[PDB]
Amino acid sequence: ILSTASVLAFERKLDPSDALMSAGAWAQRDASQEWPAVTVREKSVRGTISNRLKTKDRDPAKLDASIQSPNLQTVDVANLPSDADTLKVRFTLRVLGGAGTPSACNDAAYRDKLLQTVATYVNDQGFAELARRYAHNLANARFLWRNRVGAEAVEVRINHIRQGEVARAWRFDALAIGLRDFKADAELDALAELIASGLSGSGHVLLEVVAFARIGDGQEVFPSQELILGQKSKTLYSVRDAAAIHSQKIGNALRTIDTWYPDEDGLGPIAVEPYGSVTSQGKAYRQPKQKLDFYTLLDNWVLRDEAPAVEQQHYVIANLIRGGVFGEA
Amino acid sequence: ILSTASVLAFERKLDPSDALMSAGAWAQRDASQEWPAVTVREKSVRGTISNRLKTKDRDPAKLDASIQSPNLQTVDVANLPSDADTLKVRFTLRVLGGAGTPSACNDAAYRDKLLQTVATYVNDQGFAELARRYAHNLANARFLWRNRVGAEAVEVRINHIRQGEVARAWRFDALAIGLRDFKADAELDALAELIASGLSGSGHVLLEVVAFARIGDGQEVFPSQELILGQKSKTLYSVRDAAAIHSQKIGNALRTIDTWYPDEDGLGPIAVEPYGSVTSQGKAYRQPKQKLDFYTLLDNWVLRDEAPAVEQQHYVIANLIRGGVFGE
Amino acid sequence: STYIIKEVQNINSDREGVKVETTSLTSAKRIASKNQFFHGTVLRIESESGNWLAYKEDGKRWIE
Amino acid sequence: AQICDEALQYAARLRELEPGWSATPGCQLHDAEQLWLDPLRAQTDETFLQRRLRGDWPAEVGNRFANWLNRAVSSDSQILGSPEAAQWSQELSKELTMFKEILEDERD
Repeated sequence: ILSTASVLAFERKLDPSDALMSAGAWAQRDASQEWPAVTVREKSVRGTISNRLKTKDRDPAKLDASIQSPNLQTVDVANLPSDADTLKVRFTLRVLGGAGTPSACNDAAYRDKLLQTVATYVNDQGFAELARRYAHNLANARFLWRNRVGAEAVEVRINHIRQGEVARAWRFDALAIGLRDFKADAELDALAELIASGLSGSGHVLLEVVAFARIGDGQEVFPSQELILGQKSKTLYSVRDAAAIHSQKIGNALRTIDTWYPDEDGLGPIAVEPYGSVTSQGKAYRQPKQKLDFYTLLDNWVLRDEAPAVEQQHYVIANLIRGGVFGEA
Repeated sequence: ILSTASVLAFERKLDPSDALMSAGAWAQRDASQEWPAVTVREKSVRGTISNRLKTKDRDPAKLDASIQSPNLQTVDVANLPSDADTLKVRFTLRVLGGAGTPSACNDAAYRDKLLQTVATYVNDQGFAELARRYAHNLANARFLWRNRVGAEAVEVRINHIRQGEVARAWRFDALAIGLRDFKADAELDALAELIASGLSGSGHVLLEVVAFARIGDGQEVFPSQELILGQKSKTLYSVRDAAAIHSQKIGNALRTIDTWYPDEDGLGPIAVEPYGSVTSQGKAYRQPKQKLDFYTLLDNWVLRDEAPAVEQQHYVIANLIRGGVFGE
Repeated sequence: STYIIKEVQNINSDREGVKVETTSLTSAKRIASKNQFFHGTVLRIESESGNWLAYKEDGKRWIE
Repeated sequence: AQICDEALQYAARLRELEPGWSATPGCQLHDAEQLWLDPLRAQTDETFLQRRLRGDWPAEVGNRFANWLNRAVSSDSQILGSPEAAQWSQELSKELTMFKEILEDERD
């Protein structure tokens, strides 16, 4: 029967580090060192009643009463230095490898079957497709959620550090590269090959990504808001008195490769997550009712050895690469 | 039938940045750069009790007691340098675009219907009306709340930054431009066209607004007070040892265009806000009992496809541009 | 009795919950167990306010 | 009444247990509280400590207590125009009057 092990875990791969931020002049972009970080600050904000009230209270007096006593609230905002028109973001990326290698498995038969299926898939076709998809996300600024929107010029520089020095540099353009379309390029192919090798375990791979986006003088950046609990209801993530973006928040966008979602109605690339859940869209594609579900596909391809379509196999390999907890009680 | 989404949010558009302030002489207006900044300072202010007495008038003996115990208080004030008669305010403005594009929606049908209605409205008539209204606010000094009152000469300069270089400059006069009346001008039309294009997504748009108001030597500016949260009852907002104005406080004045409120327009422009609330007036125009409410108008124009008057449609588009949280 | 039923991975979390409006706690507990939407989640029952009424781990019995 | 009673007992036990309190941080809103428990003038101190406290009556303690209770106990905005709000304000005023009167004789 080879029942799935009640306890299954897969260590995540492609785990990047924190992303520091700084400001500077687009001209000095060639020389970007010693730039002061953006420090978070607090500013008083006088709110109002913008919430949608129910139909129970329609008396106009109640509304005027609320305006008498305003709602005082404190928030945190981060703005570029007095004289700075370009924002800089620096984050590293590592490739561990052994995606299919399970971290912990209760039954040996299941682990052996999984390793066999993974080796078979790799032999039939390599991870070059996933590596190429990840290369586009790393090249473009898709990792940014709101900083990219409304940008004049975005320039990404992906370096390669092997022994601690700059081995091979790469420079791309996020704006020129299509957001919803993937195009082939010599540099993209080289990067995809390097990522595939690292994942296969041919050697250590470290890539330092640095992006420069033109926003404007004195503009306000949108860092990752922290969790709270005039009481401050908005806390911006800051490390070493410097603004930054969460590691998981970056790794989530970076893995927005999956584009075979059943909806196929203009949504475009969707982050690889079980059940195709989307917070912004509020809809979870690839529901369990359909055979395209990740759990159903893996269970079938393991117990019945039913190899699904190349698209489903790619999605399943992406999920295994991302890692997680599977099985049941 | 079609129901609304319990979670609806629209990212704000036309989001400006902080406004730095400096002091200089009208003669040196050309040398705008290198003007020193205004540093906030603290001063002891002693005052008596001027609060209105309670309903029960007390004996006069207690009143004299208060005088023997004055209330010591410390506040913060900002004054121009020893020799400076002109104040300068510099702030940038960006146009993101995609106002109608919803940031997040639970139901796809609702999002598609909203995008369809927005495209239909744009095809029928463009945002040129909203862009023209915003152009007047940017041209005039409406952004200043108290600094403008009692000014000799106010000169606004709205530049256009393209790929880092100044593309097109503009120079207007807030005093010459009517505060309660909107008049047409070639420059205003050009600015409105540029704003409409930016909002439509024809390209990046950055406008640096710099105002110079003649107040007087050693005058006292009125920056935005911060929350008290050193026995300081009044704290002035200051960044990098320089006074400034809140982003929202600037965007509210820059967005004080809506004038079709149900009232007879006895007052000046009112910023687009839900329930037409007004802090200074203490009242809320466009009460929910009427049908002109933003929520009611959008619900009708979405579920029943009832297109309201051009004025209501303009107000609804302005609200969507401003952005916010709707639904539940 | 309004009871808020919430689900979270670890007992320490802040996730919204459904209002059962049941007569007694035992009813809310039986309803949460019968309608449990996940295997490894930790059921957390709380009153209308922020006070935690009780919690139950995936592999453990109800606790208060 | 029980709230004012339990409150006065805390100040009484504090003054009856602590020999005194010197300068402390956060004196912006805590200045009125320090005047509730008044230690004796030190032998090595000056004569300007009691002189300034003698001509000053503790009147901010009542406001700080009223605001503290208002923030501690929750109320409804729509109920401000109801009959319950009137009795609540009347009770709070009656309690604040006796509370301020109790401290008025303390300095005097």
